[PDB]
Amino acid sequence: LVPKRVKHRREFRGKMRGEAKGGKEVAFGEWGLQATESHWITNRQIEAARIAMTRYMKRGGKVWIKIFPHKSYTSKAIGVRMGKGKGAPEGWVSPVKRGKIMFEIAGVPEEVAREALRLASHKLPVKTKIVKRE
Amino acid sequence: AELKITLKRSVIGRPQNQRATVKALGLGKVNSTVTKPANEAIKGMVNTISHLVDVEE
Amino acid sequence: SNGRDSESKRLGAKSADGQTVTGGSILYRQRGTKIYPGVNVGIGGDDTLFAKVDGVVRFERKGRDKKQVSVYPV
Amino acid sequence: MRVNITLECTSCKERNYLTNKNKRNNPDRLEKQKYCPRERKVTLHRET
RNA sequence: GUGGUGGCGAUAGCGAGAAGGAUACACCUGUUCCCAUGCCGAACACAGAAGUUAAGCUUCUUAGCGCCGAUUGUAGUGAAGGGUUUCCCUUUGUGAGAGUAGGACGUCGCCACG
RNA sequence: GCGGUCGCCUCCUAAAAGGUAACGGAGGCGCCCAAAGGUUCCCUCAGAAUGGUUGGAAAUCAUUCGAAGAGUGUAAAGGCAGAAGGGAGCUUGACUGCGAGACCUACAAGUCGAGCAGGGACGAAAGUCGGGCUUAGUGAUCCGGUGGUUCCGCAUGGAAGGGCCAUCGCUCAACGGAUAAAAGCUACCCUGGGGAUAACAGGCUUAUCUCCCCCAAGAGUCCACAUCGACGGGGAGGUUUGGCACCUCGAUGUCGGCUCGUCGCAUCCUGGGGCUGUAGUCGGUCCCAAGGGUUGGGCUGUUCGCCCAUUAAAGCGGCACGCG
RNA sequence: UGAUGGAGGUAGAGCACUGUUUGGACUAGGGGCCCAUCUCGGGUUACCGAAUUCAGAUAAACUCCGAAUGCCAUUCAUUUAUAUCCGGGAGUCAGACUGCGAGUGAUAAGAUCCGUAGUCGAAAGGGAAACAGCCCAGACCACCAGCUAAGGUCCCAAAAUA
Ligand SMILES: [K+]
Ligand SMILES: [K+]
Ligand SMILES: [K+]
Ligand SMILES: [K+]
Ligand SMILES: [K+]
Ligand SMILES: [K+]
Ligand SMILES: [K+]
Ligand SMILES: [K+]
Ligand SMILES: [K+]
Ligand SMILES: [K+]
Ligand SMILES: [K+]
Ligand SMILES: [K+]
Ligand SMILES: [K+]
Ligand SMILES: [K+]
Ligand SMILES: [K+]
Ligand SMILES: [K+]
Ligand SMILES: [K+]
Ligand SMILES: [K+]
Ligand SMILES: [K+]
Ligand SMILES: [K+]
Ligand SMILES: [K+]
Ligand SMILES: [K+]
Ligand SMILES: [Mg+2]
Ligand SMILES: [Mg+2]
Ligand SMILES: [Mg+2]
Ligand SMILES: [Mg+2]
Ligand SMILES: [Mg+2]
Ligand SMILES: [Mg+2]
Ligand SMILES: [Mg+2]
Ligand SMILES: [Mg+2]
Ligand SMILES: [Mg+2]
Ligand SMILES: [Mg+2]
Ligand SMILES: [Mg+2]
Ligand SMILES: [Mg+2]
Ligand SMILES: [Mg+2]
Ligand SMILES: [Mg+2]
Ligand SMILES: [Mg+2]
Ligand SMILES: [Mg+2]
Ligand SMILES: [Mg+2]
Ligand SMILES: [Mg+2]
Ligand SMILES: [Mg+2]
Ligand SMILES: [Mg+2]
Ligand SMILES: [Mg+2]
Ligand SMILES: [Mg+2]
Ligand SMILES: [Mg+2]
Ligand SMILES: [Mg+2]
Ligand SMILES: [Mg+2]
Ligand SMILES: [Mg+2]
Ligand SMILES: [Mg+2]
Ligand SMILES: [Mg+2]
Ligand SMILES: [Zn+2]
Repeated sequence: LVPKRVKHRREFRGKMRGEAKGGKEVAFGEWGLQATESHWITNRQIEAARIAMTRYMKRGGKVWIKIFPHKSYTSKAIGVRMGKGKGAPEGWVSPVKRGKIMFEIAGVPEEVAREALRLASHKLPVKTKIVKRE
Repeated sequence: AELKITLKRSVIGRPQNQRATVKALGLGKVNSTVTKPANEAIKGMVNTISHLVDVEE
Repeated sequence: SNGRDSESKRLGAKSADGQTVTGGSILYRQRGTKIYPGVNVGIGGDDTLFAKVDGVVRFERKGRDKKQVSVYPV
Repeated sequence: MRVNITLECTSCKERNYLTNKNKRNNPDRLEKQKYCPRERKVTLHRET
């Protein structure tokens, strides 16, 4: 996952404080994975979690990725001193704040869903918990 | 009516506005006491430095 | 390459509401008409709002979503 | 090509005004009715 | 009642529907006249009063949209403190946005004809 | 050092006044316009649908829908549909002498300005006009050129030459401009300073690096976990490649070797043990264990590495990459 | 310090604009298959699918909104005692750390660069074992007097084996 276009190549790291503004409830799926901490999440982590969840589900049911890695983070190569401008964009992240429902799943029985979400959570860096649609 | 304000906490390390408020009330050394009218302005000053003083009637 | 920036133009209000000012005092510096010239107030060549006469400054709203400066002599 | 120029008063030959014109757009000498402070009245000023 | 003309944040609006022209206002009849169209008397200008409320306009119904919007709670936050201190928590004061109860199909003047 | 930058304008950083840095993130300027200025009058956009010769997605035309989603010379922000956008007529206020008072400000400068007078443009009048929707489009002084001038004129009259006013000559762009005029080598070097500032070692940090793990898609005939384990996740260590510049520049000697060792254990051998895809002999993996031992040469300054020949084994690291 | 009035778009939040973005509905349209080819019209992939719409996110350089604070001001109020202006004499232009808000960095550094408050600098004393910058607190002096702050009370070691 990578945005097709960006208004600005380089972006602030930002700060993550408090609960997520929105997306704290399950919208489409029957079950969801809620972040209990705040952390950056990379497109790689999102993709790894998504693949794990789908593989276990056996292409049964539907999977929604609520988060998207809009933000870009840069880096400086080894052996490069401080200064001389910002680094080149290295990767893409989604700042996820606690309470966000990162993934949703439907069309699968409850026990399969719980195991699938468990695998996805182990791939992600944040501590998580399973949430049922209300 | 009246307020007896006594400075129970040192002003060292405090914001300039709080130091100025204590001075405006007219308190000097620690445990220095003063008597003032219970006006809205005076009670406002006391509230500004409420953590540094004790107020009696 | 970045690293350029123009000098700040010290825009904004130069007189407070309810303040007495002399004729010709600058009330508000701006780009475009963020606030409009009201009574006894002129707008300079570069959108600066100034008092045409002595009086007290008053910022009001011009209708629903626009502002206005007036100078009222006493 | 835009160039600075001087408008001289025809009546008194006084170089009262400075301005600029685009030569290509205005090949001919510019002429304006401008106030001549020396004569204190409007006169024809021609570029020189 | 209508026509001019203003004040007030659209609570004056928009949408939909209904009624009226007695006067008034309009459409409306014309281009000889002043005047006019980068062509057109469509418009602007002028002259004039056969017809019509059809439209505009006026009055009225409507909460569909737009607009206004209390209280409660919450986010943030000044001040004073704490913790396991990229953050989080407590006391105190302040307190949104959102979402709602609701409000509202205007009101305050002056003139002229009735 | 190389590269980049140097003045000016706009935005974000900037923490709801103003201001506010970084070799922070984005862009622009060194002009253009005789109308793209002034004024009087007049007008309202972009797109979409429907219909329509050439004509096509899209040329021009018509109706409706359309509040700005257009335009505003030129970057961006702010602003403008009572227009600052668009069109027409007339014009030259893109005026002269100023200017109460303000903003900005170390100075020099910079910005705004009602209003007074002179003489005008437009308009019936009100009234507007000292350029352009606003904010860049610029350069001190010295020196010199051109024009004007009721100023001065070394005994006097002239003159020569100055003054004053107006204006021209700057990529003085290192843009408050050293001079009218200027590039290099030094390991033959020297002096005054600095740990304000680099190279060695120390310190902080741990991205990287080494090691240890979590999840388990898989490989393993079957069988995730004997063994290996993708996509991902989390740590420890302070031996690597690095970052910072805190001690040392009135001196902390730098590789390798030799002599002497000592310590850590993430154990190379030996000892104990579990699991095994352990028949036995061999092993693999993991657990405990630092008592002792852990090589002699060829090549290269070498460390490292390759090779020869051995050994139970030929461990990995720290100690100023121990030890001048 | 209070009361009152203001200017401003941050925190937060929001999607009304602009970017980024998820899923669903529908679909212009585009894809190859065959019939028909003058390539003319289909009928197709739950083929790819703009626009619209529904639902859901996201933003330093987005805003329909919008604080707390701070700021400007008042012939205002209470308390306080400084503010200007003129002149003589300076020194300073290496700052450090801590807390809070940002950037750079890797949301590393006792890193770097700003904003804001404090301390050190130029501050002795008590606490943090020792420990400029943290916590409490500002030494004119004498005392073999007393009350407290931070921090403490079993022994070193003053005070609860409360
Ligand atoms: K996790
Ligand atoms: K007519
Ligand atoms: K009608
Ligand atoms: K209404
Ligand atoms: K014109
Ligand atoms: K220079
Ligand atoms: K040499
Ligand atoms: K060393
Ligand atoms: K580490
Ligand atoms: K471990
Ligand atoms: K098995
Ligand atoms: K040295
Ligand atoms: K074994
Ligand atoms: K051993
Ligand atoms: K050798
Ligand atoms: K050798
Ligand atoms: K050793
Ligand atoms: K030696
Ligand atoms: K939006
Ligand atoms: K913002
Ligand atoms: K002085
Ligand atoms: K600080
Ligand atoms: Mg600026
Ligand atoms: Mg101008
Ligand atoms: Mg509300
Ligand atoms: Mg500001
Ligand atoms: Mg501020
Ligand atoms: Mg224009
Ligand atoms: Mg003579
Ligand atoms: Mg002589
Ligand atoms: Mg310079
Ligand atoms: Mg030689
Ligand atoms: Mg020397
Ligand atoms: Mg020295
Ligand atoms: Mg140093
Ligand atoms: Mg040392
Ligand atoms: Mg430093
Ligand atoms: Mg010495
Ligand atoms: Mg061990
Ligand atoms: Mg030999
Ligand atoms: Mg050594
Ligand atoms: Mg030695
Ligand atoms: Mg925010
Ligand atoms: Mg530092
Ligand atoms: Mg010093
Ligand atoms: Mg001390
Ligand atoms: Mg000392
Ligand atoms: Mg006691
Ligand atoms: Mg004791
Ligand atoms: Mg006890
Ligand atoms: Zn003349």
